[PDB]
Amino acid sequence: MAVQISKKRKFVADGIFKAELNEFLTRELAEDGYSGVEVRVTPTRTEIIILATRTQNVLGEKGRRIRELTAVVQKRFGFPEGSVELYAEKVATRGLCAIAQAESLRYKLLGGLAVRRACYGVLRFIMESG
Amino acid sequence: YTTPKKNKHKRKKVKLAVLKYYKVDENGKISRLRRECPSDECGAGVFMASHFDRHYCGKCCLTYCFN
Amino acid sequence: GHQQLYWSHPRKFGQGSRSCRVCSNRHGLIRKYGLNMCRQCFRQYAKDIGFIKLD
Amino acid sequence: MLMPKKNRIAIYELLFKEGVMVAKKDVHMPKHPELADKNVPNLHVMKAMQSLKSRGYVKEQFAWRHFYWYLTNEGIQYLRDYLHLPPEIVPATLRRSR
Amino acid sequence: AIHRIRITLTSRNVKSLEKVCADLIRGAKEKNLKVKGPVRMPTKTLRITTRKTPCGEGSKTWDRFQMRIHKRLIDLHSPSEIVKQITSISIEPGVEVEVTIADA
RNA sequence: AAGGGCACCACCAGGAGUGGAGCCUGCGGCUUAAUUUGACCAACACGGGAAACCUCACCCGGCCCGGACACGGACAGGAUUGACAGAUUGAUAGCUCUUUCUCGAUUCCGUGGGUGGUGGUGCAUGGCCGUUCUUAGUUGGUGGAGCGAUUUGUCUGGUUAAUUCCGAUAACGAACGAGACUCUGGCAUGCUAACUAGUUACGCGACCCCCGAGCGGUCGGCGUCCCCCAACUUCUUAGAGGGACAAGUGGCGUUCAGCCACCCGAGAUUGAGCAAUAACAGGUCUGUGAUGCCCUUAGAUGUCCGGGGCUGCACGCGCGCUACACUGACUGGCUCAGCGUGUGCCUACCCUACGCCGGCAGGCGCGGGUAACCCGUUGAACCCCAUUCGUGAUGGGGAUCGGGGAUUGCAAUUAUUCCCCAUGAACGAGGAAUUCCCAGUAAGUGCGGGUCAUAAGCUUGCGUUGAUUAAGUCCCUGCCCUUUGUACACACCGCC
Ligand SMILES: [Mg+2]
Repeated sequence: MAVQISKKRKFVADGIFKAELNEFLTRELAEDGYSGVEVRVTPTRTEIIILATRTQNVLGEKGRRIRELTAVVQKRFGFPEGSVELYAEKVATRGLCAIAQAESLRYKLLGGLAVRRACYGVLRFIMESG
Repeated sequence: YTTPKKNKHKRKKVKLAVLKYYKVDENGKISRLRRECPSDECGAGVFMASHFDRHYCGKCCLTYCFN
Repeated sequence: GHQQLYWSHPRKFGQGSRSCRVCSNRHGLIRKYGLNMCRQCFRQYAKDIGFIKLD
Repeated sequence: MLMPKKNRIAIYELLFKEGVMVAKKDVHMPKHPELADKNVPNLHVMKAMQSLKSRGYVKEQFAWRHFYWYLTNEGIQYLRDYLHLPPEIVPATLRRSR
Repeated sequence: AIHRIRITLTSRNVKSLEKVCADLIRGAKEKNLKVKGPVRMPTKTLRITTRKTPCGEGSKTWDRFQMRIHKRLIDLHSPSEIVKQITSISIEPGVEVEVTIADA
């Protein structure tokens, strides 16, 4: 109806929401092995799946970190209470996620490994992962 | 820079001593030497000022002059 | 200053009313389809939103 | 910051009701979208949050134009002693029904 | 009872849109619902043309971003009430549903 | 220097032009308190940069702290914060001054230390982007040659848009790029479907003919998914598919790779996107809560508010718009599109039918549309058909300039824009130079989107009308490969 926004604006808003959530999750969970986000939107309730490598680190003490993230997303995007749920999924064959290898190499460089050795280690690991 | 005006003065408060602006008589008679702001937000705790030509409420900002 | 003139200037329109939803920039905005996002920020998040280059 | 006691108390009690705080970066918003009944603006909200962050009671994350403060345990104790809450009530993020 | 239901399915990729049309039509046909033919509203092309450069220096090369929105819709017919007959949607992410009674 | 090949960012033959006039706009200069700044093929309608305020970074002034936190002072006998009145101010900034009220631990002062900055540095950087370069080029492994930098592979030749392929071969086997790929356009009376698309047919109508037709002619008039109360998908929409391969024929060619022509066919080269190794002290720190260092940080280079500037003009240049007219202008009639937008998280501002008022811009009521549903069957321009003009600076051109009326906005002056009546300036096809272009192309011609409270001479797209010349060359400008010479390697803008 007139209250509902047009199809074009609705799809652009969905894309904007995806991008904003992706940026927020990237900034918050970069050191936790975050790789990407997928959302299957249903009118009854929405679910947000976080693709991560260190999913046990993503899920805090008794799920405290995921509870905080869910509450933050709920407040920021104005979802009705209880209508948004966040789950975490471990990425299979993490060596093939080009994003995850980027933070791995960043971790090595921040630790202080020589750049040639770190890059060669990451390259060898990627090829070993296949 | 060399701005033509001198550095603007900043107001410092007078740092007045105890308020005590209401007196009792003959070993205690409740009496005000000031004025009361009659608004419902000023209340009875506050007191109007005693300027030379008007009275001013601290909260209600009401002014009563004599003409 | 105090409450009377700090934000007293009307900002109902013009470039001062509109800023990028990402970088808080006032130039190169894209208000088509209600994006409200900077020229370069759109190039950054186009594939994330769902905008692709077909031709 | 010159915020009054009531505004500070409301800001802290929202963090204790739930251990998160989302705030749009806008010092010219007349009211925070939540707790608008107390009539305190986003400027005071974000300044109280930066005081908490500098004192180590909250973790600050900043996406595009929003802050996403997460309450810590060091902040749990501080809010407990500041709000005089008994050592039995915890935020929903800290404990959900369990 | 008698009710009329129109289901509008709108998405960005024709593969998922066609799959979510086909399975709905198949289920309704199996339940012998009278299915009005799958009609295809003309596709919407959201086109944005910006400058590739971020600084305005260069040979003025323009970037052309497209967004294709595809819209199909179905009409369900039965002498019996239809919501109790079909309650699930059996969709996949990327598509949006819109159920509407003919009163509106 | 030679040999071979290639390109409308080269030429040829041509078209339209630009350079000449006016004007819009962007650079330099001059002026200025400031006229913010970057950039000099690959800068100059570029920074999506159409700036009244904001923007804003510049200039003249004035406020605020939005200086976390730690420590030390001060303090409920008061740390400190606001304030009506008068003076003051551009200001109804309690900014400051007189006056006292008022809040109460939130602050204030000092020392460290934050934080912010469209502040410096793009010659510190990331990312992005442009360019070398859209040319066809680039690289390992093992083997061969060389003491080695290196070389072969990566080639005599033919062919190709292409180190594309055929072949020769101390190379063999590969990898990238090219190609392949994705989107778009052209064809499917074949399939699937369609009240948010229609076409036929039928029934009601309305008008003409009526001599006499009558299954006559027109209807964007109403109906037959207002569910029993028609069918169909040609037109429209969009999916699955098919379809074109140098496949068939003739000739040329080692008869190889391929080339030319022809038939059938909608189509025998449709346009784009993407795009290698290596690099540039190319551009951006004025896109970013990308960023190192440096500067500033309370009389601020933070931020806010008021005003001005970014437009300012002896002049030079670039992109364009309008023209110089009769293949035209004016007046009227008739007649045809396709892209695509449309009511706002913040955020206030949508597209508009219809009726009335006004000459116009507009105004006033009623709707419809979050959209194949309403604007809208987008009654567009050019073009077409009639009228007047008559080779003149003329009814060409509309610059400049006066007066009046509206609309947007808080505000229109240095005219925001629009309307009306007056003024009709240069300009009679433009030197040297120089740009772009090969088929639905150039060009004429309008319409959308972006910017947008107000807006296009810009740009990005769309349609409409629609050609001349050419199917070549290395002459100029360059590019690729081979050989060659070199005292160059910051690589000929070299060196000396
Ligand atoms: Mg005339």
